[PDB]
Formats: sequence, structure tokens, C-alpha cells
Amino acid sequence: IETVPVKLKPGMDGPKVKQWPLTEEKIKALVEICTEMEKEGKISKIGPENPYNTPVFAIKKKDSTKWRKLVDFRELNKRTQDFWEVQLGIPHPAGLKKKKSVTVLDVGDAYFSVPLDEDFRKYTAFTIPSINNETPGIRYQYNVLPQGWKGSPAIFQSSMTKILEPFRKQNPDIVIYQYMDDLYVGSDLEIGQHRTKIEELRQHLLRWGGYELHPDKWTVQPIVLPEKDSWTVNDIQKLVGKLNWASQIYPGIKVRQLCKLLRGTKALTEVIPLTEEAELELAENREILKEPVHGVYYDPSKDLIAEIQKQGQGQWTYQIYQEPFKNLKTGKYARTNDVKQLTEAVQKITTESIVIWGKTPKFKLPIQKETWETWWTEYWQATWIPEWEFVNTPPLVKLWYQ
Amino acid sequence: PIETVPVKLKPGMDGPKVKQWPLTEEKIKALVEICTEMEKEGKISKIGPENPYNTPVFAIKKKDSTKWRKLVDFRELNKRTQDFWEVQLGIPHPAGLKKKKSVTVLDVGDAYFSVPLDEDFRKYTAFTIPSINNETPGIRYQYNVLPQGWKGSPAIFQSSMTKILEPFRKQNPDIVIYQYMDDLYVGSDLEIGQHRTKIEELRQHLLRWGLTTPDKKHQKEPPFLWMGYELHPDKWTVQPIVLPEKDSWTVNDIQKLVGKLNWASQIYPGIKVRQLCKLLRGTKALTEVIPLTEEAELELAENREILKEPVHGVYYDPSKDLIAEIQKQGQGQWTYQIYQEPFKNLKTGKYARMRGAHTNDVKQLTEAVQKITTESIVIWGKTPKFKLPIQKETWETWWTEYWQATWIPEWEFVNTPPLVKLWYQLEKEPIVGAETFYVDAGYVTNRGRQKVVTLTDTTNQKTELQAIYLALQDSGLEVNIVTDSQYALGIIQAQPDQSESELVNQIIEQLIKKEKVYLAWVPAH
Ligand SMILES: CCOc1ccnc(CCNC(=S)Nc2ccc(C#N)cn2)c1F
Repeated sequence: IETVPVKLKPGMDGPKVKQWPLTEEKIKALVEICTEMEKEGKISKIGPENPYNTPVFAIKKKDSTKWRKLVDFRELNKRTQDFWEVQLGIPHPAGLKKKKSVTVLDVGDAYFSVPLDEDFRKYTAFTIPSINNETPGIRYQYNVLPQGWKGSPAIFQSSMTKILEPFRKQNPDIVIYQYMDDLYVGSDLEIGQHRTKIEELRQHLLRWGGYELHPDKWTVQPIVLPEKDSWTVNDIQKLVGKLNWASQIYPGIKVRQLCKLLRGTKALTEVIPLTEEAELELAENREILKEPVHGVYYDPSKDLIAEIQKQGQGQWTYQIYQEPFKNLKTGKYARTNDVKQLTEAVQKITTESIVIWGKTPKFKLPIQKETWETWWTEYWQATWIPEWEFVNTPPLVKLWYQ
Repeated sequence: PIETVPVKLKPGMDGPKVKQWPLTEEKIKALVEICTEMEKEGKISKIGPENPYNTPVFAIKKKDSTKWRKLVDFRELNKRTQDFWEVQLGIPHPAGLKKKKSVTVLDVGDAYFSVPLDEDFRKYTAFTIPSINNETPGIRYQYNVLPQGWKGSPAIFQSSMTKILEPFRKQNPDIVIYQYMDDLYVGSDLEIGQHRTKIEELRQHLLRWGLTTPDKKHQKEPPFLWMGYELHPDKWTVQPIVLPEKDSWTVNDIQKLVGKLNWASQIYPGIKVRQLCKLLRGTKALTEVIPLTEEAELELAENREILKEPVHGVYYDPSKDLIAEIQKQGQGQWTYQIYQEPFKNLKTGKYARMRGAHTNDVKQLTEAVQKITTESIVIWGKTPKFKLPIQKETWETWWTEYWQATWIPEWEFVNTPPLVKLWYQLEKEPIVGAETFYVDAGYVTNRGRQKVVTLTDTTNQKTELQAIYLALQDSGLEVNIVTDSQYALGIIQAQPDQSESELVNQIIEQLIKKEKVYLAWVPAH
């Protein structure tokens, strides 16, 4: 019943983010949902005295005709004080990322129970927009712990472990990790035996009031060289270029013998037999590439970056690093349309990041803000939102990944 | 009455303490009278010598009227008053409206005065009326309601209004009310008399909270000349545009014209400004007279034509899908119009935005699509079904190819020349038989060819394209070009068909000509 006084970081003020235009459908959906949340005293209309705003969105649930309100507290969270989550502040189980199979649960609703510090409420302000600006826009602010704010899982943490210690004690063969509104449940049991233990938690959670990841089967898609019958000047050329680029990572890559096949302005299609001398160079470079560069360790105090490339035909590639070239992971994704796909990869990549390091990475998306801002909510399903940025991919990069 | 909105000063800061400018004994009197009326009605109330705070007050005469009017300066106060959510900036575009049988707008009287002010703030609104005699009163009052000229008055007022309106609205879903400063625009498909009736229910309902409205005999009804457009309950157009028949054109004249011209485009299709718009090149002064070019004259004359006959946009019929059509009005220029009923325009418009130094029709047309979608979502809360002069085969090809990902809504091809197409494609594989140019300012081919040149006033990047150009130049129908410039590569790999750089446009020219072209990149030294 008492509220833990939360505060924004020093000097910081509340977010005044713009609200991207929403389709009629979406608004209606939000109008229904909020009207309800209001009746149940979760939220409340606000006066003009409140100048703050957070973007709100309506997304459809996977395998459900129901809509879910997604508030983009990205900025609010950003300017929200830290909480001592060092001492018994979870933190992150190295075991999970390998616990065979894992299911993700949305416990957001659990927050609706705890009331939110009144002095902080004003910052949760958000608006349900209106078409063609016919009317002011419905304004609200949360009274309870709001789903999506980084303060929620914290304040609830207490009561949360409380409600979980039993199941934990009961099934210590199960890893249970919480992230914002999500609950990552990992185990090695057999599928049928898994989905069951999950339901046991589904209901053990109801006692107080739908994914299917496979962490163990993830791998670092490395860089690869063409391996062909005959080698034309062009091949060599491209081959050398790629090699040249990769050398900045793996220093043991020599191209000497390969560049010597290029001496001379031959015709691009002229076939060049590989002089044994060179043939071994390839062999070597080829072997140096069989594994990630040595000494790439994750640093919790540094931002986790994510770059995706549109490989083509519904294929994409990404890399997660904190420091240029020093990739922590590298993978690919295969299927729709570009956007749907892109949003899927994004969500998938975030999930992994969470599961592995416990943080959402910062994506560099190869799209146009307007487009993304238009359809992302059309296929998005997660309850969190990574930070993104939009960029133009240099043709060569995409080449070096396949 | 209305519920008070709690106001506060920005943090740290304190209320405003400003000296009252000197006053004319004639004014001193005029005010005392105005500020008595206000005190009597309760809008303000004499305060004590306790309140230090105080903002200056002035006296003015109603423009082209003979009497006295009070004017309080709240600049300082407003610089000390917290920020509010604040009114909207975005107004409803005509084409977004649904046709209404009848519409009438009401001017709200003393709305700000008919609205209370948070007591804990009332003090901050303190001012003083100097007493004539050297040693006399010089009375101090403070506002009780919303002060005209004060920061939070609009927001609060509007906000309050919305609260007041809530009920009525609730039981009159048929009625559609729009809040706009001190005007209430009401529309309904009610039968004339029935309409005029609810208008009376409203007026009273407003009076319930002291809100006074204008009387029917002196109200305001269609045509409604609103923010640039002439609004009729059935249709809408822009307020008639008269093109000056000037003999001598100056730089402002043009800029002004070009601007008014742009305005029209949102409804008058076919308006073009290019020729006018290159009359502004190298201009040295805002008053320079530019003699009109022949095509400029041709254009102006052509635009007069389109403007001569008033056209109309119709309202949004939420029952029918929205349809969107685009055409290429020229290089960089695209035109589009949105209708629900076959050519029953709700809105039209152009698109000349070039996103990047280089581009192709496919890319640009897509961007046009995106621009429209956004717009539509805002006006009709939904995305239209597009009709495009491009084949899926054409689109989907460039699609897959491009590195950036893109998506165009449900759309239908429309064989309406000109059709957007790709003038060329780079060969996916080096060409067997074709000569191979290795460009670095010159080139060298597998066939002995050479041509090292030097130049004047060049850019590092410019030199690179130069080479390639020369390569295309001197080559035959099928070329393999090899280069180290990753720059030039990205540009061409984009297969642009238009650019600002003439050079590039030339190269493009070459490319469209070739039979087959293989562009390859290679490392530095
Ligand atoms: C001058 C137009 O004022 C308005 C602007 C925005 N909204 C309203 C409320 C009702 N609007 C709707 S859906 N209908 C319409 C239709 C035609 C006209 C005219 N002439 C005005 N409003 C207005 F009446």
C-alpha cells in the first residue's frame, strides 16, 4: 500500500516525446483498453498542468485476438534513477543461455497491483491521439506500476522473488529470469515435460493473481570464403578484397601469393590456376576463419551494438559487438515483406541479447525512419523496445557476409 | 462552475515583481473603472499590501473605436509559469472531414474570464492602479479567473471546455464539435430545424458555466472561409487565387507567387512552378527585377488557366475505401490525387523531394508512396490502396536488389504512361569477351588501351567517376570496369537514373546505352 519514492536522475526532467500518428484501428483499440484501465483505477485522465508525454502504441498478441497496449517508455526509463540492483539485484544467470529450451512469459499485469509513487506519476503521461486533429487527445498518467518502465520490475522485484522462491525451491532444475515485463523460463527437460512445467508456473502464478526459444542451438555464423572449381581473375580479386578486409580482424591473413596472381591487367574472366604457393595461403586464411577472433570478451559497462544487413531474397545478417570489429556474436536470419522480416530479426536478436547478456542491444537498422515508424508496430510483438537508429549500408560490407 | 487546474511557477523561480510604468491621470481613471467592473463581477479582487508580486498594466483604445481598454503585461509572469501541455498546432485538413447537413460556429464570450484560476497562483497575477493624487491609494488587485495574455490560459481554457462539452457530446453522438481558440464549430446531419435546435441546447449548456455564445441573428454560418480554404457543408476548395498580371517581376513577387502556387497544388492538379522557381537563380537582392523567361511565361499563363475555374475537393466518406494515384509529372516531379469515388478528389498534391544526391524513379516513387501513406494516416486515419505506373515485376526486381529494405502497401499497377522503369542493370557476373578497363585520371585495358589525363578544378571523388566515365566513353557495347573507388561503386551499384551531378548523369547516359556492364571494386594500393 505504501509507495517507494522514485526519482529521475539529478537535474533530469520528464519526457516530452512526440506521438507518432496511429491508424484508426489502433486508436480504437487503445481507447477501449484505456477506458478499462481507467475503470480499474490503473490510469487517470490528466490536466494541462502536465506537460509530459510518452508514445503509446497498440500491438496484436501472437495467437490471441486481443490487443496489447505498448508504451514506449524508452526515454522515461532513460532518465529514471538507478536502483541498487548490485547487492541481490538479480543479476544475470550464466546458466540460462544454455539451458536447452526456454519459454517467455508476460507478467506485465503483475505490476498493476503495486501503486506508483504519486510524485512520479506525472512522468508516465501519454496520449491517445485523434484523427486529423479533430479533438484534443485523451491524456492519461499511470497510478500503478506501469508495464514497460524500468522502475516497475525493480519495485516489484521484492514481492516477485517472494512469489517465486517456492517454485524455485520446488524446481531448482529450472532457470527463471525476469526482464522488465518478460519472464524467461529455462530448462533442459523434454518438450512435453517442459510445456508442462511451464503451465505449472502459469498457474502457480495465477495462484497469486507463448514463445519457445532454444538457446543451446545458437551459433556464431563466421566469415566464409568461396571455394570453387576454377578461379577467374575476378574471383581472385573479390577473394582478395574480402580477405583484405578480414585481415584487420585476424592478422594472420596473408594475401601475398594471391595478389601475385593479380599482377598484370588480365581479363576479368581469364582463369587463373592457383600456384601451389598461393594455394596454401588460402588454405591458411581459410583455417584462421574457422573461428571467432580470440579475446573478444563482453563488457557490462559498454553499449551492445547490433547491425543488420539485407542479404537478399529474405535473408539478413547481423553482428553484435561493443567495439568495432570485435563481434560478440554474428548470425543470420531467413524468413512477408522486408519490414515484417526486419522487425522479426530485430525482436529475435534482442531476445538473444537479453537471454545471453541480459541487455537489449542498440540496433542500426538499414531502413527509412518514416517506413519503420509506419509499419513496425504492425508486426511487433515484444513488450520491450530496443533503441534503434537508421543507416545506409555500404555495398561492400554486405558482401563480406553471406 | 469549472474545476480549477493547479498552476505553479517554474522551479526555483519566484513570482514577478515589476514596477508599474507611469500612467496618464486620464488613464488612471479609465482603469479604476474597468478594474471595478472586473472586481464587481469577481474576475479580480483587491488585495493587500502584503503581496510583493506585481505586473504592469496598460491602457489602449479598441482599434478604430473610441473608449478605454485594459491590457496587462504578463511576459515576465509567463517566463516564470510552468510549461503546460499546450494547445494543438495541427489543424484538421478539409479533406478529412465528413460532409455535414448543417454547420454553425460559435464565438465564446469572455471564456478566459468565465474560467477560474488556481488560488495558490492567483497571487502571482498581482498588479496595481496608481492613485491620481500624490499621496493616495494606488490599489492592488489579482486575477481570479484566466488572464488574457497569460501563458496557461489557452490550455486550461480549452481543457475546461472539453470537460464542459463532454456531457453534451455524450448524448449527441450525431453532433460533431470542434474546439478552436474561442470558436466552437458544430456540424450535424440533423434536419435544418432540428439542427438549429441542438445549437440552442448547446448555447444554454454553455451558459450553465457562464459561457456566453453569439445570438443566431448575428452568428456565423457557411460559406466558412477557414485557414486558406472555402468550406461548404458539401465541398471544399482553396480561397480563389488571383495571379497578378504584372509587367515587371521582382524577386519577392516571384517567391510570393511560387508560394501561393504551391498552396494550390493540394487541390488544383497540374500546377507547375519549376520554370518560375529557375527565375530565382543567382538573384542578388530581394528587389531585383527578373525578366520572365519564355517557358516561365508559358508556365504562368498555363497556371492562370487552371486557376481560372474553381475546383473542389469533396469530403471523406468513411464508408468508402480511399484510393491513391500517382503519376510522374516530370523528372523529380510526381503528382498524386486521393479520391474515394472515381476521380471524386478529396485531395491532390505534388512530390519533388529528392532524398539524396542520386536516385531512380523506383526509389523515388516508393518514397512518394511513403510520403502519402504518412499524410493519409494523419488525415483519414488509414492507408489508401495505391494505383502505380510501375509493374510488380519492375518493382520487385529493384526491390530484392537494393540493400535497404522497403515495403509498399497493397497496390495496383496502372498502365498510364509514362511508366517507371529501370533504364539499366549491372551484369551480375563479369562479362566473357568484353574488354576490361582498370581505371585509376585514366584507364588501362586487357587489350592494350590506355588514356592517362589531367584536368583542372576537380574533387578526389570527382576524379574517380571521371575515370569510369572515360572507361564507358571509349569502350564498346559490353564493358567490364574495375575500380578501387568504393564511392563511385556505391553510387553506380544503386543504378541511379537521376542526379544533381552532371558528370554522374553522363555516366548514367553511357550505362543506359551499353549492352552489358560489369562494375567491380578492388583494394587500395
Ligand atoms: C470551418 C470548419 O470547421 C470545422 C473544422 C473541423 N471540425 C468541425 C466539426 C465537424 N466537421 C465535420 S466532420 N464536418 C464538416 C463538414 C463540412 C463543413 C463545412 N462547411 C464543416 N465541417 C468543423 F465544423
